This record gives sequence, structure tokens and C-alpha cells, in this order.
Amino acid sequence: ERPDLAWLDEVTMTQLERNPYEVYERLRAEAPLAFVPVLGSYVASTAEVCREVATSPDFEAVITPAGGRTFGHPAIIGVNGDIHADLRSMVEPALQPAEVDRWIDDLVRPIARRYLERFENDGHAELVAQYCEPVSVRSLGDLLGLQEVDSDKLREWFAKLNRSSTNAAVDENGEFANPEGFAEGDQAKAEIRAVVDPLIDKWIEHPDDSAISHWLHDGMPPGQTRDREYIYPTIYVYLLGAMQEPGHGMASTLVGLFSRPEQLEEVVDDPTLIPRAIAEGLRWTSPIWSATARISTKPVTIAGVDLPAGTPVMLSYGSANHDTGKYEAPSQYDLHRPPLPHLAFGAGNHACAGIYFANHVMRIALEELFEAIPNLERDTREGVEFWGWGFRGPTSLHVTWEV
Ligand code: HEM
Ligand SMILES: COc1cccc(CO)c1O
Repeated sequence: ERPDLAWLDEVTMTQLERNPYEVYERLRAEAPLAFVPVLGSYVASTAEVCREVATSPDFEAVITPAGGRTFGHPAIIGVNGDIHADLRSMVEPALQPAEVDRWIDDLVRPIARRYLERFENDGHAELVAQYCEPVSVRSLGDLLGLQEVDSDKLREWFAKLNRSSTNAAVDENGEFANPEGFAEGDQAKAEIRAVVDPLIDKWIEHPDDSAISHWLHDGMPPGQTRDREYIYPTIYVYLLGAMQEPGHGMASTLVGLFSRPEQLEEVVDDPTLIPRAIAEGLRWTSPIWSATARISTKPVTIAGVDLPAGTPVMLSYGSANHDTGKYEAPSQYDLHRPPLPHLAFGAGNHACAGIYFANHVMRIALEELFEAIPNLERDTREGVEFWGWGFRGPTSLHVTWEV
């Protein structure tokens, strides 16, 4: 409907999944708030608009259409008011910085060592499948109480939930263009229920120190637990992004460092720079790229667009983190960029609840990797492909080292 943006009618979902940065570079210049037809939604592409929408008192959280189809209600990302406050109070205890500092090292470092010892003498590895994803899912899985669920299964689940919740394409009538793409999300949820329902049965009667046991029991009257249907959508939210993103963030950081070999050497020589390297990695390729949204609660004007009440806006934080109003040459990974604010963890009342935990998981994993394989090199015979619009990360990362 906006005439000068008629080129957006020809943008495809495949194009956005393969590489969204060219389209979003145009959006940031032409229309920082723009209706993208294949997504069926307004999209915020600049840091200023994303931050305004994410923190505005005239917006509240809304789940994306494909996210709602995947997760249902009450997904912590899609609710507000009293339910959101309860769900935040439910998840926040184990994520509190003082609590994380008590046990994060004894959690992650032995896991990292376990996966490293499977390949650290091979001279070759595919780090996404062999290290970054396993460490990410095993760390969170143990925290949650899913010790018995193999890392391969956790990885499969987040992949299916990723594809289902980002199955956003709509057709000429605004209907989902690929409804069969939700089937694997439904199958993952069915498998998750089969594994987790017996665990919940047990935790209700025999609480333990697992996070999900605490979700059932914390803050409840004596002998009562939160209904499992009330907490399952947030379990699913964890089994997608909480499981996937630390691995994506570590992997993207490594790809970025490999692209700047002098900076890789600096970080290997001085591991106190790992946190800075990760923060630049998250800006450079944001793991949660465009997966959340807000909805206006009253008429509002944003970036010159008059929006009615009830208008959803997707928050494309991954684009905002390449805003050239803020960053010079943002498509280049640069460890020595000044430590400016970034939006890879979102903003506002629905900002990431697990930042401190996530940053430590990624730090410890990279510390142990560089200690075990100080002469790590990228295998330049193999290409690194990034994939994803909603969630983005490298699909593989082949490396080599002299043994
Ligand atoms: C590098 C890793 C991670 C990144 C980049 C990331 C990023 C994000 C982003 C962008 C959001 C949406 C915020 C918004 O809509 O403004 C979010 C939400 C959330 N994340 Fe993180 N996340 C990461 C890891 C984790 C982990 C490991 C956990 C749990 C242990 C977690 C828990 C949550 C929760 C509960 C929410 C929903 C907050 C709410 O809607 O109130 N995240 N995260
Ligand atoms: C913590 O996990 C998530 C954070 C933000 C969005 C989603 C799914 O859309 C997630 O699963």
C-alpha cells in the first residue's frame, strides 16, 4: 500500500532466511517502520525504532503469528500484566546474577571439557554440531532438570521449534503460505510432552533443585503447584531460544574472530577479552534476529507512520545492531569497536531474562575451547553459511589444527 516501497512485494521468505541484511539495509534508509508483505507485519529495522517500540508505554508484548501457532498461551514472550509478572517471577530465581555466580563454573566447565575431549586430538571438527550446540543444550538441560534427555534430542527439538516459529510467510490473502511447516513443531511438542510429563508428575510430589521443579512450586500455597498447562509454553520457549542461542552466539563470535585473524590471536593470548569478543559477536550476527514483537495498545505515531491501536510490530533487533547511525562498517566483525549499547538481548519489560547466565555459558565454553586448542584455525576449504531470519547463526563451522 505504501507506493515507494512496492519493491517489498517481491521480497521472499527464502531471501530473508538466506541473508536479510540487504533488504534491511534498504528498510533502515527508506522506512525504519515498514509493512513487509511476505511477513504480514510491520517491521522495525533501526535501533531507534526498535528501542522506542520495545520500551514504549503504548505497546505491549505480542507473540508473532507463527510463534503463537507454535507455542500457544501463555508463552512468556507473548503475555502481559499479571500473568507476565508471575511468569517472570517464576523464571528469574535461577537467573539472578548472585545465584548464577554460585554454580555456573561447576556447571559449564565440566560439560565443555566432556565435549572437547571427544575431538580435541582429531585435528578437525565441525564446531556447531560437536561443541557449541552440545555445550549450550547440556548446560541448560541440566539446569532445567532434563539430565536424561540426550543433547542430540535437545538439538533436534530446538531446530524443529525454530523452523515452526519462524514459518512466517503469508500469501496474497494474509494466510500462512506453508501451513505444513508447523507439523514438525507439533511433533516436537508431542515428543517433549512424552518426556517431560513424567518428570512433572515426579516433581509435583518430590520437588528437587531442578529449575522446572521450582517453576512448579515457587511462590505457591502449601501443597499446590502451577498447572502444567500454564507452564508448558514457557518450557517450549526455553527449549527453542534458551537452548539454541548461547550456541549460536559462541559460533558467530568464532566466525567473526576467524574473519579477523589478528583479533583471534589477541583473544587466545588474552582470554580476559572473551566477553568483549562475545558482545561484538552478538551485535555482528544477533542470534535472536527477528523473533519477537510488540502490539500497540492505542493509536501511535512511530517513524512518521500513524499506527492504529492493535497493530503488531516485529522487532528486527539483528538489523538494529547494524544501524549505521550507531556503528561504522557494522557488517565487519571488530573486537576493538567501542563497547556501545546493543539490542541483541532486546529492551524493556520483556528484555531477555537470561543475559547474565547466557554470557557466562558462552564465556566458559570459549575459554575452554581456546585452552584446549590454542592453534585453532578455520578450515578455509569449507564455506561458512549463515541461515535464519527469526533466529540466525552459522549452519556449520569447520575448523582444523596441527596435531
Ligand atoms: C546469547 C544468548 C541469548 C540471546 C542473544 C537472547 C536474546 C533474547 C531476546 C532478543 C529476547 C527478546 C527480548 C525482547 O523481546 O525485547 C529474549 C527473551 C528472553 N530470553 Fe534471552 N537470549 C539468550 C539466551 C537466553 C537464555 C540462556 C535464557 C534462559 C536461561 C533466556 C531467557 C529468556 C526469556 C525468559 C525471555 C523472555 C523475556 C520476556 O518476554 O519477559 N535467554 N532473549
Ligand atoms: C528464550 O527463548 C526465546 C526468546 C525469544 C523468543 C523465543 C521464541 O520466539 C524464544 O524461544
